[PDB]
Amino acid sequence: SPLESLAWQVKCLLKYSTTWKPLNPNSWLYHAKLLDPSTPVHILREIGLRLSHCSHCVPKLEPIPEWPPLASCGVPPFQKPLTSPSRLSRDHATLNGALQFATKQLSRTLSRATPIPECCCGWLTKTVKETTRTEPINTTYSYTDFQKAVNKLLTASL
Amino acid sequence: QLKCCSGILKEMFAKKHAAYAWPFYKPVDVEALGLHDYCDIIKHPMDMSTIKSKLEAREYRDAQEFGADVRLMFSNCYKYNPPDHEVVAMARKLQDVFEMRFAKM
Amino acid sequence: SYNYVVTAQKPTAVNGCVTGHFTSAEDLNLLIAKNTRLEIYVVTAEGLRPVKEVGMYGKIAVMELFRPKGESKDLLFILTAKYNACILEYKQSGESIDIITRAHGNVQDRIGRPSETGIIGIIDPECRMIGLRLYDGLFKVIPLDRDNKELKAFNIRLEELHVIDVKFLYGCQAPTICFVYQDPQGRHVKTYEVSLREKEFNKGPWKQENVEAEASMVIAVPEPFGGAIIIGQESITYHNGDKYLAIAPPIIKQSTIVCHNRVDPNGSRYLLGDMEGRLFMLLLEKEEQMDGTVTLKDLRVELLGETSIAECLTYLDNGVVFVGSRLGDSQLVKLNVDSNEQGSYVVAMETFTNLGPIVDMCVVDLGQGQLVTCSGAFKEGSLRIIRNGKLHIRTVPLYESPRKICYQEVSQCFGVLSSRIEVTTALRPSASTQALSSSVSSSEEVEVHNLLIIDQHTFEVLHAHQFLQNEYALSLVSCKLGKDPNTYFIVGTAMVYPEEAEPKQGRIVVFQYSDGKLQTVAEKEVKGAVYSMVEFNGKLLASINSTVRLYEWTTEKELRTECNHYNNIMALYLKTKGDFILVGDLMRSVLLLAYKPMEGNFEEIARDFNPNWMSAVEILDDDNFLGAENAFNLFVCQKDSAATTDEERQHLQEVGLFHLGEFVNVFCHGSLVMQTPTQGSVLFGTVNGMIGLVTSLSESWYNLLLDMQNRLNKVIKSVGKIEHSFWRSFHTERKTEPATGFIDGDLIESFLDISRPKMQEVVANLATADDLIKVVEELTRI
Amino acid sequence: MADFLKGLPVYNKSNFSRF
Ligand SMILES: *CCS(=O)(=O)Nc1ccc(C2=N[C@@H](CC(=O)OC(C)(C)C)c3nnc(C)n3-c3sc(C)c(C)c32)cc1
Ligand SMILES: [Zn+2]
Repeated sequence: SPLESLAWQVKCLLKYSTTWKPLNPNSWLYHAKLLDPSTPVHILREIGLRLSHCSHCVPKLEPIPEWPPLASCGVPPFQKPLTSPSRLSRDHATLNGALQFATKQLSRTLSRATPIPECCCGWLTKTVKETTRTEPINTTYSYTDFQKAVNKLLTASL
Repeated sequence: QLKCCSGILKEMFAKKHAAYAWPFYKPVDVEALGLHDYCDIIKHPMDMSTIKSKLEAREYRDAQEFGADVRLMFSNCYKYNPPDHEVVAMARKLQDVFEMRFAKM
Repeated sequence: SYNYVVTAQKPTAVNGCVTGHFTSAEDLNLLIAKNTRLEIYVVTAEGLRPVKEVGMYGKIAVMELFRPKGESKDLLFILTAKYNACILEYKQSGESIDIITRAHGNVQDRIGRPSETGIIGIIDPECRMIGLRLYDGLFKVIPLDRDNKELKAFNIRLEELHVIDVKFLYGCQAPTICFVYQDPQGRHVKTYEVSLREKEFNKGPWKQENVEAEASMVIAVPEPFGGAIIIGQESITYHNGDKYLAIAPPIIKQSTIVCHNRVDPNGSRYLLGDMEGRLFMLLLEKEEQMDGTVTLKDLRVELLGETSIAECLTYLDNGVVFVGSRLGDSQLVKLNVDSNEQGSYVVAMETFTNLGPIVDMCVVDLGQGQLVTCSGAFKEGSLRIIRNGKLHIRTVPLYESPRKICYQEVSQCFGVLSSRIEVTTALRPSASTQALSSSVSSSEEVEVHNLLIIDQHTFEVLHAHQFLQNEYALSLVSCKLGKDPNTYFIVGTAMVYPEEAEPKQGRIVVFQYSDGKLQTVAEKEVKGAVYSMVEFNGKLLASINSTVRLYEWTTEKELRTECNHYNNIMALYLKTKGDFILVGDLMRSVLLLAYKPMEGNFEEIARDFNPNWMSAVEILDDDNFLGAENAFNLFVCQKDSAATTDEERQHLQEVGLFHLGEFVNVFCHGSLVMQTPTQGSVLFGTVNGMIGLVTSLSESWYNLLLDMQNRLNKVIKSVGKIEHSFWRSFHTERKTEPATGFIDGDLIESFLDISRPKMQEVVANLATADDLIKVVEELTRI
Repeated sequence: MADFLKGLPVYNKSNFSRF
């Protein structure tokens, strides 16, 4: 798909960036199956959410939690919970329906989790906009523009 | 004569080679590609678009001056980048066409 | 931002209860811990007499009575969730009641991983020390003496990192702990001795023994028996060294026992509450040997009957048992030797209202606002109608879990999402199974989800629609869509399978309830869980997994997709105002979207990029966005007005922070008072049944009330000597900052109750006291 | 009937008598 090709292109250039800060490959988001690393398009998603960012443009981004807190999933990082399933269900029964559903899903998915072993923003913006051969040289793009363009592309393509 | 030179340059712009020719189509922008070293390690910058503009300016005296600029482009790439790198291998690939069709000039 | 937060309804869920002699040597006292509240009752001929109710600047996690040698009456130990430890004494000097802070301190550690099973606080039977299990691998010992006024504790390294439950054993020459822990070899029970002078652990009286896989509770038995009773899932065991005595009664297999209480002072009888609400009595049979020693012969469990789902139990006196519930109403019950002819020996004496958990609520006008909340869970689940009087509450029991509520004024009915547990066969009759008219959707324990149409007047289940197998109903809205004059009940659902991480299926089902009948008007198949739905300018705004989709209602009475937004992890919450949409994420805090009518698509405005585990979101106004997260904190985000660059303009700035101490489940626009220093009114309902109100103040009002906060903090004495600034400080396991842009309305309101000399001291060199009394009264009337 | 509920502890027999 064209979106997959653009994602591949973006990944293959960011693999050279020393200022790029990708999301941790052992993030709970991969473990919870909320991001799919099988298909390259995940990078674009991570760009859209500022889960992967350029440190040159955004030097002071707040860190992304590695594992959800106990209230959020009821599962210690990559460990089976000590608390009995009945007790966890009773605790989750106190949550609003959307949060209850999310928490039960996260518990169920992160119970089976296993650990994963461990600035070109202007040109990436032009690549995502598909305007590498048309934009003037004077045009300058930061990570903000790259994020906006990635979000627009995902909206159009997903 | 330079009509032939233009024909090789168009055959390098041609869509068959663009899978490997695309980095050379325009000057290496330094603010966009984060390459805050080009101006120091490379002194005179050349690209296929500049070569095309110089053909349009008829600034070349002969096919060897065109050869000189297109060589200064490939040289600039072969130099600024580590060997085994991708742009050095799509460079090696693009020089191939240039030579195979220039050798027949 | 400038916000004012005030409690309208104090938390009602009971988190702890103890009995002892705290107010006097002769009084029999019941102490109840409801989150931030501590209530003291005297057991009398007429029942429970409340003598003092106190508020603490913390979330009570440990509450234990102990009597040191030389003390005429019991002292209290309280630990908060923010690790504020205090040894308190009840002091009475004639019509004046004071909770004296004998000792106070903070026992948090700079480094430490909080334990999964939570904070455990135990006291030595001889009151030699207080033990605290706070972190993995650390047992904190606070020596008890008159000179340790600062609670100078010391840590002992605990080899067992995964400790489930720990107690101090009786009849030991040295302070001894017995605890159940988990290792790769299963769950075991172990004992240690504590040496204060050596500051270390020594070998326990009896070596370790393997226990049940789900062994969860430790009960230290008094003399004459000694030893411990381990309670798990399908067995109850007794260990006292060479004495091992296990039983596996089938009656306890059906539900997990969650709480215990010792009835007899000698430990021959225990109360056990399970998750289904069943009350059992554990009986330990005595055997007086000819050697002169008393041993245990057999364990017996008898089904006493049914109570409210018990968080904690406590035998008071004369067969009366207090049952403290967080999932339902608490109750005083009576144990009788003779059954009620129904096989039940338990008879309920009194009910204490609990609103928790408030999973959803709404404000209706049945010009006076009333709150209707989905309270409780399982057999305790109900609807609660709260109105101003102080608060008057009517309970409509459902006997199943309510999940969502929406009012349909044109139909004079409420739509309520409900769930019941079936084994299919229902475990008990409930609202969904006893509807006047019922229908089923066309095209172990299981959750069966229903939409209940409930009369506004009689609060009777008029209709119940049973959704598909494996279908969970998440979102509900009552609205009119497009050009269709009919008002619909719209339900978002999700098919749930263990094979799937994210739901690959879900439905938007549009029903019409008319002429006392329910018909399915339309069904749309989506590719995920419909978490939230909002009526958006005649269109249907829904959140499906990680997407926010705006649908239009066509003339053919079917939903057609207008636009999509994909930049989310898990869009759980949606609120709208005008053309603005507040999208609450699972972890990515709040995002502001603007629908563009001229382009027919969404536009991202600004996202709060501080990771917040959102539980509820609300829009205060076009600029201010209020959110609550799972660490009991409220925040207010603004669009950066001083933003000069695009990057700055993409950021929502957290301008207000406040530690509430409550887990907010729902925000709603509305007031309980009849239709002022403050503008706006947002009610919030929380897990513990606490209901609060957030309003907005100007710069001058906020400044004045913050100065008053400082003066009151200087003047007002805190129970446990906890600083108000420390308590209200925004706090997660990652980040801690002082509260900003939030006025603690409870603190300000407390100014009216202090003595007039204290009032004059507070307002000195501010301004007479009368003007500020008028100010605080105006604040109260909101 | 329930011989195991016969002797429940009494701290003060007046307690809960006038409930
Ligand atoms: C990832 C796509 S790829 O086609 O597989 N490989 C690829 C193509 C072109 C380049 C370019 N490299 C730069 C020097 C460099 O390594 O730049 C960064 C990648 C930004 C670190 C280069 N040297 N000489 C020339 C003409 N280039 C250009 S111009 C241009 C546009 C690009 C992408 C390159 C790297 C990998
Ligand atoms: Zn950048």
